Amino acid sequence: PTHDVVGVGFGPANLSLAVALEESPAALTSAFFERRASISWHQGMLLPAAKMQVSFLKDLATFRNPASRFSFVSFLHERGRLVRFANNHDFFPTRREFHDYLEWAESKLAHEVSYDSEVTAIRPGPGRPVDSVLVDVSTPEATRTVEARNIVISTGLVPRMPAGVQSDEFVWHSSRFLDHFRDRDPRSLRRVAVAGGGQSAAEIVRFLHDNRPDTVVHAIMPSYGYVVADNTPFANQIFDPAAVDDYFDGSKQAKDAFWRYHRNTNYSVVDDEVIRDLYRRGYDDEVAGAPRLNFVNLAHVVGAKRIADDTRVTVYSMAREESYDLDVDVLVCATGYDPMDPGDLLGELAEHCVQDAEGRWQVDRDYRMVTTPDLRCGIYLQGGTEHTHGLSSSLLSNLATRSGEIVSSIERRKS
Amino acid sequence: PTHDVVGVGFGPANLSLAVALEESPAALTSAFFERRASISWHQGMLLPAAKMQVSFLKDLATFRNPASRFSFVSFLHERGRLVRFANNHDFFPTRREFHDYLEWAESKLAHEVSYDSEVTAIRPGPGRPVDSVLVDVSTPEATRTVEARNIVISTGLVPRMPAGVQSDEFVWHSSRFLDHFRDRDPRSLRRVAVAGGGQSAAEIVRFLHDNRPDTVVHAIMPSYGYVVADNTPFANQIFDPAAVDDYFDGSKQAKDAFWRYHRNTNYSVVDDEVIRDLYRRGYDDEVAGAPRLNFVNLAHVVGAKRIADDTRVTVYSMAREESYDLDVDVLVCATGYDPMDPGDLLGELAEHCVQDAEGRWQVDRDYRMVTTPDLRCGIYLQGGTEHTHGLSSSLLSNLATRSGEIVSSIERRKS
Amino acid sequence: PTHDVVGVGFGPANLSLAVALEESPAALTSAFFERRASISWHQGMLLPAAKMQVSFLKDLATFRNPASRFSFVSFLHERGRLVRFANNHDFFPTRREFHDYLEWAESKLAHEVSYDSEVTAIRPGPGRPVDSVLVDVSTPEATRTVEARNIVISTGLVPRMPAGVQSDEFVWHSSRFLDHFRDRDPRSLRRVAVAGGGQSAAEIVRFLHDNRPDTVVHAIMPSYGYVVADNTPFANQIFDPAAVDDYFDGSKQAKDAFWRYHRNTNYSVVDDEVIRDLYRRGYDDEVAGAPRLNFVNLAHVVGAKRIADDTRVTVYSMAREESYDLDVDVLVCATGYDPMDPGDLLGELAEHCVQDAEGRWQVDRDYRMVTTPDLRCGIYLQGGTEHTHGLSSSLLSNLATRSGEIVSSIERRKS
Amino acid sequence: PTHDVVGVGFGPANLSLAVALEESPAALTSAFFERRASISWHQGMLLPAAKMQVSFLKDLATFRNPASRFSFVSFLHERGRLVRFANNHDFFPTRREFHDYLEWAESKLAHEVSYDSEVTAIRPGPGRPVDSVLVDVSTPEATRTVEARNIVISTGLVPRMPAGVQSDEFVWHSSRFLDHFRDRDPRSLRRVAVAGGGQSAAEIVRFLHDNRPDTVVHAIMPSYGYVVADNTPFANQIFDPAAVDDYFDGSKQAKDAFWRYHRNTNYSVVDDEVIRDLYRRGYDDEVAGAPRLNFVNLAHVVGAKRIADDTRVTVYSMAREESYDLDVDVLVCATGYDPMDPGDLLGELAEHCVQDAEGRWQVDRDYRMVTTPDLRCGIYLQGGTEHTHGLSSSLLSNLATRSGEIVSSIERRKS
Ligand SMILES: Cc1cc2nc3c(=O)[nH]c(=O)nc-3n(C[C@H](O)[C@H](O)[C@H](O)COP(=O)(O)OP(=O)(O)OC[C@H]3O[C@@H](n4cnc5c(N)ncnc54)[C@H](O)[C@@H]3O)c2cc1C
Ligand SMILES: Cc1cc2nc3c(=O)[nH]c(=O)nc-3n(C[C@H](O)[C@H](O)[C@H](O)COP(=O)(O)OP(=O)(O)OC[C@H]3O[C@@H](n4cnc5c(N)ncnc54)[C@H](O)[C@@H]3O)c2cc1C
Ligand SMILES: Cc1cc2nc3c(=O)[nH]c(=O)nc-3n(C[C@H](O)[C@H](O)[C@H](O)COP(=O)(O)OP(=O)(O)OC[C@H]3O[C@@H](n4cnc5c(N)ncnc54)[C@H](O)[C@@H]3O)c2cc1C
Ligand SMILES: Cc1cc2nc3c(=O)[nH]c(=O)nc-3n(C[C@H](O)[C@H](O)[C@H](O)COP(=O)(O)OP(=O)(O)OC[C@H]3O[C@@H](n4cnc5c(N)ncnc54)[C@H](O)[C@@H]3O)c2cc1C
Ligand SMILES: NC(=O)c1ccc[n+]([C@@H]2O[C@H](COP(=O)([O-])OP(=O)(O)OC[C@H]3O[C@@H](n4cnc5c(N)ncnc54)[C@H](OP(=O)(O)O)[C@@H]3O)[C@@H](O)[C@H]2O)c1
Ligand SMILES: NC(=O)c1ccc[n+]([C@@H]2O[C@H](COP(=O)([O-])OP(=O)(O)OC[C@H]3O[C@@H](n4cnc5c(N)ncnc54)[C@H](OP(=O)(O)O)[C@@H]3O)[C@@H](O)[C@H]2O)c1
Ligand SMILES: NC(=O)c1ccc[n+]([C@@H]2O[C@H](COP(=O)([O-])OP(=O)(O)OC[C@H]3O[C@@H](n4cnc5c(N)ncnc54)[C@H](OP(=O)(O)O)[C@@H]3O)[C@@H](O)[C@H]2O)c1
Ligand SMILES: NCCC[C@H](N)C(=O)O
Ligand SMILES: NCCC[C@H](N)C(=O)O
Ligand SMILES: NCCC[C@H](N)C(=O)O
Ligand SMILES: [K+]
Ligand SMILES: [K+]
Ligand SMILES: [K+]
Ligand SMILES: [K+]
Ligand SMILES: [K+]
Repeated sequence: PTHDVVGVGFGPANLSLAVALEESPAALTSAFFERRASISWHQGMLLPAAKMQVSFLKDLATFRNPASRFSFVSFLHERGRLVRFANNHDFFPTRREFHDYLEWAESKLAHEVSYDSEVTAIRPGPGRPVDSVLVDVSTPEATRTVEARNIVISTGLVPRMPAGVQSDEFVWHSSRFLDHFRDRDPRSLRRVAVAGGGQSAAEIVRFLHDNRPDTVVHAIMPSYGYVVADNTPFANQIFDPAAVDDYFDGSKQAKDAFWRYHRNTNYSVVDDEVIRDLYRRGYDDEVAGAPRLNFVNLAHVVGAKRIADDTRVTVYSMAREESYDLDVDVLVCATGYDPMDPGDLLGELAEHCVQDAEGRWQVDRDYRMVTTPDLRCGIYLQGGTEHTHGLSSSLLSNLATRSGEIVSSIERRKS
Repeated sequence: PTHDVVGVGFGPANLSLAVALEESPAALTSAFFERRASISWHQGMLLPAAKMQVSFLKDLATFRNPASRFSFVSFLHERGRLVRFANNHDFFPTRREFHDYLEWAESKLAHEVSYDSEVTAIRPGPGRPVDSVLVDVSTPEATRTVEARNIVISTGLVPRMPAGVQSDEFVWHSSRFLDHFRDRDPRSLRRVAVAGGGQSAAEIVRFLHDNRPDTVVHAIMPSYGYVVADNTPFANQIFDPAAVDDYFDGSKQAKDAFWRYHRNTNYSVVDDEVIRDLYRRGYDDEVAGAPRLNFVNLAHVVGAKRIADDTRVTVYSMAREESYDLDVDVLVCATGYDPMDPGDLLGELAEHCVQDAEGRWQVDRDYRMVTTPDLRCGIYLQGGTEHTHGLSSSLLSNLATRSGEIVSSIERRKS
Repeated sequence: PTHDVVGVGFGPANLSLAVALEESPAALTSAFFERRASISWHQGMLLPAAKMQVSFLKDLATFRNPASRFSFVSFLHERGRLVRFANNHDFFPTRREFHDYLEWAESKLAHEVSYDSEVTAIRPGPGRPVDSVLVDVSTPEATRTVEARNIVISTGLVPRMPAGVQSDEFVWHSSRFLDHFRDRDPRSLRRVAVAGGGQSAAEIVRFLHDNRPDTVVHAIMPSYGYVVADNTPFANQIFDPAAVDDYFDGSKQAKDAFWRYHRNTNYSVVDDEVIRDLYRRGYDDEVAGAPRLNFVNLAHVVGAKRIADDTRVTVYSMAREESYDLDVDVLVCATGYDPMDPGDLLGELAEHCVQDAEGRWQVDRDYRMVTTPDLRCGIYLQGGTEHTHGLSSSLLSNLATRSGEIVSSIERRKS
Repeated sequence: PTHDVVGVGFGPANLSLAVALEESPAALTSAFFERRASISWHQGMLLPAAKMQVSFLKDLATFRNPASRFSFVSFLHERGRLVRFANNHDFFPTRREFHDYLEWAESKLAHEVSYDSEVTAIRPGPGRPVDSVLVDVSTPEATRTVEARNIVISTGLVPRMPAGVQSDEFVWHSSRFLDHFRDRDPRSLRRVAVAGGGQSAAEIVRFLHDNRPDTVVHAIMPSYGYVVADNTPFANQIFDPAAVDDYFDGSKQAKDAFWRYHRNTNYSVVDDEVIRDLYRRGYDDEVAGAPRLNFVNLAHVVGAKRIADDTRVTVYSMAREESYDLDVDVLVCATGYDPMDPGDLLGELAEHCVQDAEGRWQVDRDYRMVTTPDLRCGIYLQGGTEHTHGLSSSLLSNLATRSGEIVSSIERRKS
């Protein structure tokens, strides 16, 4: 039984693909594989106050189909919270509510997702040229292999730690903050260091300050202070569907300009409200004569070691150009993520995937990896296209349009 | 040919009724009659800057049907402005754009509206009890009569002038501001008085200030300054669909409380941004040494007379408790509207319509006038239900839910 | 030793009087008497998040003297927080910081305030006509009497409870919220009812929600939802120094208009941010499936009784027009305050004080009570002048100007 | 008659110096020379809507002296606009009001400034080592020379045009926008090109759009859209007085970090409100079917030439990577400014001034140029210190503190 398309990973990207497949008139067969037990959308960072960084109109389908049964508005309506939400006049739902949206959409979905199923490899199907791929799926019980004419790889970002620092029972990446935090005695985290100047670092510091009144926090970051995230309307147009074409069709020189001028829309920046909330907290503590938030600016974390009952963090100060040690209970590294890379999974298919001058995968406008003739099945990327398609590639900004374009591409090449 | 339902008037209310009819599985026959040549939604007040006072989610259908082809989101999508609109992150469209939305929806509607068709009267059909009404329609060419089992009256508000003051060549109600203003030669309106402290008055004064740099404006209002319109989320719940039930089922005492505490959500109040903009304008003029906006507070316009080349406005000052004269070119009365009243159109049928203690029409929860057993046909009101259904009755707030309720009521009764 | 002026009470009002006295070139002798041990500015309501409802520019002196050593800006500067405060770009300090400002100003003040000194009575001095008053002061040790030519009464508002409800171990007025709350055991206040729809009620509910995750709160209020406080710039002009003259010189008709149109600036209304924060809290709880905030609208608390371990609150529902019982641990009445009334402390002198038609004290523009020729000494009111001077009379809005006018009046009479 | 200090230029910087001199107890003699007829603070850009980019608390003196007679608050008070301003609740005055503030402060100043006086050169005084400088001043009538022990150079920024584009009758730098614009027949500027993505470009485009309804505007800028200016509170701390020490004492590596992370606080960025206003304007025009604003993004102006009645602008597109011609009536270059450089004026004295590795002037913490022992007189820079003192050097952010430090330095060295 050969599938038209197999989806690796079931995050918002492949979920929107599933929605696009269902809404398409095209009769396409599909299977989706998620390693986790259920949809799990950055749950390590599902902090109490956390807000979406994208408007509710940017959901699973709305920009492609303005009357989708899978829209956020449909969700609110079924949950009897549309009127309430509307009264709030805020475009940004909580991360918690959006997670419920994802689960709700997955349930409404006709197709049944295969959970606890880790794709361990993708191998060429029989033939030359290769017209199908073999997908190795490892469940808790057995292992199996499915065959598909197309694959869509959407396995998400991979946590990035600072150069000389390894995850530990006392050094956590921000992606696994709540995982470790919940398991911990309250009075076993009175001193916490958080490295980074982005949204994650800011949200964790805010949470720590608000969670206990005694916790002392050291926010270590290279900038002189948090930099604001730009989502003013003109700059925000880089997230437009049409901006994908501008980026894709533009010269390397234009592509560079996107990053040079608009990196501050997405990376190493913090939402206005979070910055201001942190600043008020610091101010009020000063008034009260009880400072707890220590902003260690113009600085990098360069090492961490466990010494008795302390986590010894080595901090490099750019101002003085020297290192020193900071003793805390826990070091949280909110130091970001590296992009999705299909290379690992593609194993030997990769040989046939054409690279560019930089060493990156060549991808067509329709998100399909460029291959030699020796390979003829479709390999589509949702994620890992920051160099070809631009800043929206790993975001929720353009799920609706990308998923639709991929389905169309698949229908057209089967067509 | 007897219609299930005839609609009198084609504003947003009956338009949403038409949409509800089309979306309903029920096979109901209908006809709609609008006097004007086309949809005309307060065009006299379609000022350059004017913004909706209602969220875009409160459109023709969305609260009833979250995936309607007639939703504002569908409209934006079709116009290729959805992405642009989203980037703006504002829930409130311009009045200009909403007008286009109405026209767009009317065009998409399968049914064909009858324009240039004034309903002059509604008369009882043959038989006793009366099972149908006869609707007299006057076109430019002929006159005709149509028969219906139900009618829905949605003829809108009626302009209310100050007591001693009549519309004239130099005394305009705000509802006809642009009608008169465009027909004037600029420079013949160097001195304008605007009476009122509500959104209309504020918008007109702002427009006048911005339109020409030399115009002198007298803003005459009873309050000490503009009062802000409350749309904070808890108070804004009075506009909820469910609030209709709370108001309807509540005692007169409760009904009174709605008005006592929340009149400032809708009447005699001004949007925050408009107030702030007016204040900045006045402040900068002061800095420049060229004041043009004169706020005449704690005051009422009590008369107007034409004397040579001057419109003489008589102003009563509450502070000094005395009247005085103000000479201007034009007096604009932004003094509000009276509610829709179905009594004139009803004529003979009114005898079978039951009134309450206060002499107002009794209306059922489903917007159907209460009648004696002599009348079996349905008379539904969209508008004129402020005393039975509450503050949303004449607003865009609840079009989707009311229209659906009426269609359901008609379907239910159809035997 | 006869003083030019004695001040009864040492809150912000008399504090600004002290400042005006020190800054005045006039050589006036004074004494101030405060019952409490130190300045105590609504400490029972000094909640963690609480923010001033007045701009920092409205401090002890700034509107009168733009370069006062007692300005809030001077305070910030001495506390090394001016730059930090400026970076925040918020006109509204915390109540906590403002309290600190008051104490700071009191210290910087040359004059020494007499604390733990309750003024028990004011009696006429010797002679006829009366040229001085005798002020009876009760300290913890002894009692004494001082003599003064003028007296300024600024004893503050008096807590108002609902009719038929008395303060008790389990029924608290909002003014004494923190007093009682700090003194209970956190696990003993799992169910709290808060009566009222104003700033106090809102702030207490917010605090309760944020303080513990399990507390269940019933917010009982007559309106359908919190009403927003108006401080938009035109309406806000009722707090202007000049507005005092408009109100004072205006007819009763005009005075009524101030209250009719602008009560929503000050009474029974809540700050925008607090309303929105409460609404987000309620929304997120619903998403989480753990509702804790119960808004009991269109309702009054009419009785409270202790029954075993429950405080049984009798609630009247306007909608149903019937009472019912609500069992909680504690009832907090955030039901407001009655104005300052000099009558009680005046005793014998009150006969020579002239009343108006409505039975309230007549007061001159300079805040001096109108007396018969029998009294020649000056009795000045800071507070209790809402009927003569308007809504700013009991607020921080106009401390600088009023205090200056009183000092001037005293200097002028002496002369 | 040898002066303690001579000030070259009379902008806000030297004005704050004059204020610091007057407020200082030190008896220092001074003279100030301004080439313009009066204070002239970027008048070519005094557009109708233009707002200050700095809080009113950052004025001539307030951060140094919180009760200065020259504070903005003192100014508002004198102008009888303090209460009005406070009601507005906006920290940012208009540029127009701030200009009045500067004139007001100059008038209040005891010292009298010499206008129409261009400093053409600074020469060494007699003796070795040099203990004084000779300042050559050229008035309209005569020329003269004054002698001083110290000199403060504050001659402001110098306009920077795009490479290969010269100012002309139809090519204007933004700094001279209103100069040219007022001298032009309104019907002669139908087509305008504005080059740049910063505050100036944005302000000019908004002005053009608002000034005439038919003007077509081409906004040519290298970014994909306007980038927002960061003034959120943590990043804004780079403008703090204390931040000057952090920057000054910090290593080159730290200095670089300031620019790398926080250049978006000051250069090539636009105020939030201006961006959103522009976006609304563009949106409404699209709704109306009359687009007038053309955003030419990812592009540079590389040439301009007059050809008949067309100003021919050559535009380089980074995307397509090709230059094309754009025909307009006028080209406005809002392409920024180069820093103040004392080199030109110093002439012979530069021989005793020390340069750093990069060839820039070495400056001490107290704004005094580093010299050899051959020169003993003080040369102070207000401006041109972006490399030693940081981003605030050419801004209004730190006038009060810098001016005070310079006066102190001078007093200390005369001692
Ligand atoms: C806290 C936070 C941090 C973020 N960091 C960044 C950032 O640094 N840069 C940026 O541009 N955006 C970032 N985002 C955006 C983030 O990428 C999206 O929001 C979203 O999850 C992307 O959707 P996705 O479906 O592509 O990937 P994901 O949601 O991450 O989903 C991938 C799914 O695939 C599964 N999976 C992986 N491998 C396999 C396998 N072999 N077999 C089966 N299943 C597999 C995973 O378990 C996961 O469920 C962040 C958002 C959050 C909230
Ligand atoms: C400037 C302005 C002022 C407003 N004033 C108020 C106010 O004071 N209070 C309030 O609560 N809301 C007010 N509104 C809201 C307003 O009611 C709605 O926005 C909207 O018009 C209501 O929809 P409707 O369809 O019920 O009435 P409508 O939009 O008014 O239209 C009714 C239609 O029926 C037609 N008609 C009338 N008589 C006949 C007839 N005999 N035969 C055939 N056709 C007929 C009319 O031509 C009209 O097109 C105002 C809105 C604006 C923009
Ligand atoms: C929580 C809260 C609630 C408020 N409620 C209202 C309201 O309902 N309406 C309104 O308009 N404004 C209200 N305000 C404003 C309030 O009145 C002021 O902010 C402020 O306290 C006014 O100044 P006073 O100096 O007039 O103050 P009062 O501060 O309250 O201070 C008077 C002082 O006199 C002392 N005193 C009293 N009697 C004697 C005596 N016999 N002998 C010696 N000392 C005595 C008292 O101990 C007190 O310290 C409220 C503010 C807050 C923070
Ligand atoms: C529209 C605009 C653009 C701006 N551009 C920038 C920018 O690009 N980067 C940035 O960081 N900040 C910029 N600013 C800030 C601007 O520098 C300050 O607000 C302010 O003018 C600086 O104060 P100043 O007195 O140091 O210089 P100026 O205000 O410019 O004053 C210098 C004075 O010296 C006079 N002068 C010059 N030479 C002589 C001479 N030989 N003899 C006598 N007098 C002389 C000048 O005519 C002038 O009056 C800008 C502000 C505005 C409003
Ligand atoms: N509520 C939400 O939806 C939510 C929550 C979190 C994140 N996100 C999104 O996810 C994306 C990533 O955000 P992120 O905050 O997780 O990561 P991020 O934006 O990449 O930021 C990483 C930060 O760590 C810094 N850093 C790197 N190495 C360091 C070291 N050795 N010591 C100290 N600091 C170091 C980086 O500095 P440099 O700039 O010098 O590299 C940067 O400030 C963003 O687009 C964000 O908006 C969304
Ligand atoms: N952080 C601060 O600076 C701060 C904090 C608190 C207060 N304040 C100020 O102090 C002033 C007073 O505010 P306030 O909140 O304390 O009082 P209000 O006087 O403003 O509050 C009274 C409220 O309780 C209601 N109420 C009265 N009797 C009731 C009953 N039997 N049952 C249920 N509800 C009842 C009132 O309803 P009705 O309107 O129908 O009578 C009203 O909603 C305001 O100016 C306020 O801004 C400032
Ligand atoms: N209301 C006010 O007080 C006010 C008004 C205006 C300005 N200011 C202040 O003055 C400072 C400077 O503002 P500014 O806008 O005058 O200058 P600016 O910030 O230096 O901006 C100059 C802009 O022109 C661009 N550019 C340079 N060459 C170009 C070319 N050949 N073609 C097209 N674009 C070109 C620059 O691009 P690149 O990014 O690639 O360099 C940059 O976007 C700011 O700090 C600002 O806030 C204040
Ligand atoms: N970090 C996510 C930013 C999302 C982007 N501003 C958007 O609106 O699409
Ligand atoms: N005057 C219009 C009021 C609209 C109302 N706040 C609503 O959101 O429905
Ligand atoms: N471009 C001027 C920036 C001013 C800066 N935000 C400050 O507060 O000093
Ligand atoms: K139908
Ligand atoms: K004195
Ligand atoms: K003292
Ligand atoms: K003292
Ligand atoms: K001096």
